[PDB]
Amino acid sequence: ARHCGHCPEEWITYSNSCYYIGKERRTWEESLLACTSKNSSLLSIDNEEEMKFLSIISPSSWIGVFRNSSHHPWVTMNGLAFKHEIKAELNCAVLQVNRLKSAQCGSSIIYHCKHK
Amino acid sequence: DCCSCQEKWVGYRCNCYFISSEQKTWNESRHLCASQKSSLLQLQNTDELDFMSSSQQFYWIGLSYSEEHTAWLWENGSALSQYLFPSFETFNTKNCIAYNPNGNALDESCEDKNRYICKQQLI
Repeated sequence: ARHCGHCPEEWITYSNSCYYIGKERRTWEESLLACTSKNSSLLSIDNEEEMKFLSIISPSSWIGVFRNSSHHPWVTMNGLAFKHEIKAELNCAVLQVNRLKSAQCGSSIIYHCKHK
Repeated sequence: DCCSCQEKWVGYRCNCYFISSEQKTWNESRHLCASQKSSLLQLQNTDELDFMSSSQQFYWIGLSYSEEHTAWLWENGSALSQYLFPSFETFNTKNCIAYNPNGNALDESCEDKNRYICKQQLI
């Protein structure tokens, strides 16, 4: 029962970042706090190519991107403007099969975590 | 070391995995993995691809029939456990095995094109 030291015991390495494919559905804020508790951050998306890879491994996940309301711009948890386009009362982002979807923040949805 | 795994292979339980997007024949898959200095997936148990358990894709794995041993074997020569795939009784011995990280194996014409998974051990 051995593992790559850089990541924890049940996580995966991919491109200089660890991943937890979560398998428990949670609210957006519940996912965020869930990941931070595990000493990392809710799924962030860097490239379009990461996205395609992540779409092989799991169909749906919250990503760390949000709005206060219908129109202020989409914001990351690093405090930046989210430069990838994302598709009523939907103020939190979710990655669902190689697309960025708007979703109601109170929906229970699968969440992944990712390391810098 | 355990933290090998090219760039863009996935590392898990001190193994490295390559999950294809490209679809190839069972033999072509076998050689591509061999060209990457790895083997077509040998499954030691289903939890091995837990990280990918949501997939609804079938992937060629490294299991083929041996007329000599009257049994299905991995590419390294080690035997299949009976409990791993319970339908194995009914696998057609001229076919190759495709596998869904779900837990479901299907025997299929080896000349069918499928995605494939390569795996490197590390010890």
